[PDB]
Amino acid sequence: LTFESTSRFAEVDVDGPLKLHYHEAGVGNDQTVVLLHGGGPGAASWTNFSRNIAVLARHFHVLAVDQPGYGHSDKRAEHGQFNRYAAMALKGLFDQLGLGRVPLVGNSLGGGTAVRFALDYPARAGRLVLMGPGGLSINLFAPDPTEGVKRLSKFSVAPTRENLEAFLRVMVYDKNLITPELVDQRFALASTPESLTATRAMGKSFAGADFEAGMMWREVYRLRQPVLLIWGREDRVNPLDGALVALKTIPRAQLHVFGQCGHWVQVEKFDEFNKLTIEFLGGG
Amino acid sequence: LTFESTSRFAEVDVDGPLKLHYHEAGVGNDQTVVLLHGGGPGAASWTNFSRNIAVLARHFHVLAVDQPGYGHSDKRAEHGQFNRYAAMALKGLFDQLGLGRVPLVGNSLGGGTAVRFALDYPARAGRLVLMGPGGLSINLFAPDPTEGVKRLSKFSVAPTRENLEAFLRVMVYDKNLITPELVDQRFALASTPESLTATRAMGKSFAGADFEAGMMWREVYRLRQPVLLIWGREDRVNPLDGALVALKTIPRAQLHVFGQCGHWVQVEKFDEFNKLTIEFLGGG
Amino acid sequence: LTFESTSRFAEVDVDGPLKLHYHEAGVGNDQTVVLLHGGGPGAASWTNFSRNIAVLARHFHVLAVDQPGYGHSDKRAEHGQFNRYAAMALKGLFDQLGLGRVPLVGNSLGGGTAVRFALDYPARAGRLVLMGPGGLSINLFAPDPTEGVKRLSKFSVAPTRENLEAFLRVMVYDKNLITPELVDQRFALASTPESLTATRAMGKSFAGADFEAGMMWREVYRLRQPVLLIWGREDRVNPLDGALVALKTIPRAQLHVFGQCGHWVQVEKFDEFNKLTIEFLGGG
Amino acid sequence: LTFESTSRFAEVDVDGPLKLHYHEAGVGNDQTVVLLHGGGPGAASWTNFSRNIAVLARHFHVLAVDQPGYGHSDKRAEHGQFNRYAAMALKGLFDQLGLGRVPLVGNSLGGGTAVRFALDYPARAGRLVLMGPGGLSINLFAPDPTEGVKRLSKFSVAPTRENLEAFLRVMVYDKNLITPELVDQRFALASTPESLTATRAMGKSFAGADFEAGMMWREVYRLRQPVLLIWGREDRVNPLDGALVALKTIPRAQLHVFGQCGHWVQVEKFDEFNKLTIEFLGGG
Repeated sequence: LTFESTSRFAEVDVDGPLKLHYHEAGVGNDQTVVLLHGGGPGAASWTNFSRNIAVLARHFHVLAVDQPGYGHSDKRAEHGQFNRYAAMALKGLFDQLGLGRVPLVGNSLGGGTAVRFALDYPARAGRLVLMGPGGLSINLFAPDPTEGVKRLSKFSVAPTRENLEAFLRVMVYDKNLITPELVDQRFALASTPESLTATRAMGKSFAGADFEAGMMWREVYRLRQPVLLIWGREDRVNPLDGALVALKTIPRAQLHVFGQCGHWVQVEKFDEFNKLTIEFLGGG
Repeated sequence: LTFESTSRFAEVDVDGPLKLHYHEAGVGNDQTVVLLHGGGPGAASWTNFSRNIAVLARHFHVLAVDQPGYGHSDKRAEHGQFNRYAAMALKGLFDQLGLGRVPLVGNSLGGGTAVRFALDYPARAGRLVLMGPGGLSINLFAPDPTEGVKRLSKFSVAPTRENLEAFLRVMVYDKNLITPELVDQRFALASTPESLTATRAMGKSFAGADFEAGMMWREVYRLRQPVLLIWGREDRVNPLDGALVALKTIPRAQLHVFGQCGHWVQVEKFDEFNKLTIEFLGGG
Repeated sequence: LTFESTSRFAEVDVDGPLKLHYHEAGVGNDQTVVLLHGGGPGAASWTNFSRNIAVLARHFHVLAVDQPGYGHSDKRAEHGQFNRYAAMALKGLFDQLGLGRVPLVGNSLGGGTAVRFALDYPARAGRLVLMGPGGLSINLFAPDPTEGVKRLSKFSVAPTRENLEAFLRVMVYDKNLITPELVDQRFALASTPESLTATRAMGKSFAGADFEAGMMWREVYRLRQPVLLIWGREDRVNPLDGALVALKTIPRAQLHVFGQCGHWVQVEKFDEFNKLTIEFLGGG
Repeated sequence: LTFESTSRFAEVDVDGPLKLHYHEAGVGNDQTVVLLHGGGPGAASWTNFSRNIAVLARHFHVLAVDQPGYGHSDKRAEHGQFNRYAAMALKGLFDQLGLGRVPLVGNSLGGGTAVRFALDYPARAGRLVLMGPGGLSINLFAPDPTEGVKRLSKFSVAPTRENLEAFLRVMVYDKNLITPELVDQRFALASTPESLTATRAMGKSFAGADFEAGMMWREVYRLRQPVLLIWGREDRVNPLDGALVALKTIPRAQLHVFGQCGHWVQVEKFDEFNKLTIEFLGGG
């Protein structure tokens, strides 16, 4: 399996034509699962889920979607509440590919998008796996913005290699995962004017009149499906106190917490996450 | 596998001879695991772990021990801090069977015993799996005693079938698990004068000068092994707020929480618990 | 100051005529404050707050209102979501008495009423003091229903003296404040057939399709005034973990917790409660 | 009242002569109270509490002690666990001045000192007021080190004006209280080479084999006096989740949280803090 062999585009109508890049793998398998990546500068599906797609594709028909503003998907300068916008695009894509009810796996921003999809198109989302997700998280103890969110903001105002490395280093518990190569790859994608356009837009997108659509912790008591929340204990972007409203109010919630793990569970605990996800979504 | 085929006794010296009943299964398998049951009136290994022993014995050499005061183990009228007393007996048993370093799985009182064993005989305990455990739990929000602990106390003062059924019903989320048969079986064992002797003794045992040995949440920062905490979200004996000090202070802690699950995870979520335990202890 | 000397009535319109009973004291004091009692059986303004009123009336013009269904207020057999019903009744009373913007003090159900009033009529609510309040409380760790709520439901199905006693005993840390007289007084008021119809009416309302208006933890991020949350550490009805969402999301929140105090803060910490309320509402 | 008019010195014995500087005010007031400042760079009694002292001295005989390593107290290059070292120093001062049992008010490091003093010399500590205290705080949800602790360590490795400014900005909610003057004042006191040796000494002590004496969350169940915990909701050094163990396990605890307040409660909520302290220590 490669970036190139798995690569696909579709066009959907979200207030006009919108190009979506996605990867597709395990076309043999009956059970489709959609993967939505995290929302850090230069993130995309292939790199966010590089320790996961090969393993999951042995069990499931994998659709790993570059959310609008990321990877090879369109990067408009203007859009409404990000997770609602990404959810509309994904819904466009589900209609185009003929999908009915499909489980979703989402990290950080992608977990926000998964939850917003599942609330707006309730019959279309099956079981959710959400790792350190935004939107349904409300940090009952951590003063906002968190150290992770501050570093992301500092990069958007001053997009240097140094500010990106400082942001990546609060993503993980073990700093040695943030290798000179990783930083070079992410910085190369993040620093394009198209990406910085997207990165700005996404910032503004959260502080408007539809901020209510970002407070998904008010709405997840309505989710009827099983939902696996996965968190690193040392997550410094969306800390662990942000799991508590969702775990209480989602009737069929489960929570797994990993000690010695930051915001990137799917990377730092890839094997345990792969096995939780495979088991939770039914072995395929 | 049966109660009778698996049954074993040993004698160990804990301030004088002490008869221990245990079950042994999967004698073919290299990896030994010890199972310690919960501490409710009439609990014993075989019934506490009846949805678990057969599955676990396919992977591991299972030693499911009736703690002192329970099952077919001696029921002395007098003993010190219960978990320390049960830990000394288990340590006696490890020396007798030639065990070195062995993983432990423990529910409620049994989790207390596992943790006290792991602190007092640190080189002798491998990975721990603890479900709704006593001792390391400190209920930061729930006023003590909890509804579960009150019902256990009311039974010890007035040991009727009605008080036992009221206690069993706050053990589980789904009340239909508390069948007329289950109540009859547990009540028959719980109501013997030997058992009520044990049940009284165990009460007194916690409120002495060595109450510090029961506050294991002060000492688990010293545990060096991986530790899987498993909780039901609706546990009304040792509520979920009681997981927080252990999850924070145990360096290699993990936490799994099941929605729609009470104090008896190994029963109400038997399949998910069996698979967590098998995976966490290395597949065997 | 007596029940009779302070006793007042006003007729307001909520789907027709509605008789409201209230107590008035400290007439001529510059600052008016409205007290709203809790939802326990036979609860009323004068029994809930009798001692606190004499003290607050030294500083404030106190209006202590019997909520619809309680004390000498109308006890209809049916109504919508209680807190919006009680808040409309209260709005009627504010309009009739020409009250502008007034601080509100509420215990349990009355705290929810105060909050629903402060969200629906924002310009009419001043500073809020909420003791162990309903509606904006969401027990993130305590399984629902709590011990206190279960003993309230039990009384409501089997309205005996002995079930009322069981309920009152989990309102307080010091069970000696539950005198044979207090039981007799409250049993007398709770067991009249109109009060019984008012508690059967309360049943259907909280269990009915207008439940979202009860979930004010979703809404209190709109409150613009200072809010003082007051909690007994040992509250067994609305436990301390229910404070966390309101404390996080109300911009100008404060929380005060008293050790060795149940749900009835205004009784068990009488002095410290009066002094907090007086200082927080401005000394008068 | 001035630095010079209130300034006092006393020589006490802790592994030899130790010069302690303190401030005294409100001489002749019946009730003595000891204030203990925080551990930030260039922290001292008079800078930490200057405004609060004038107010508390209207009611109390105030002794505001510079802890060893700070202000004008001796700045040794080495010592044991700081809080037991500072508490022994304090015991020396209480013995020299013939103080019996005295209430203590402590911020951050000084709160830990107050607690260690109250556990080791139980008959000499009265009521405690602890603002965002160290030692008895255990951040159950915040990964350690916190943002505040990291900026303190950074200053300590690279003692520039700009690193001190970064530290002070995460002490407060309103970053405008961090004046160019405050920076200049604190940089002046923090950057003297003896203060530098005192912070390098502080390093080795907290990171050394005497760390268990620092973990007072394990011990505060022994405190028999009333304890008032005071917290800024937005505390980025010792965040609000660190209050929970002390609030649960101190029998006569109270907690007060202020919204829109950082770690420096005594500055950012000056009035409400003075009034709580005055009321709680008995009005004087």
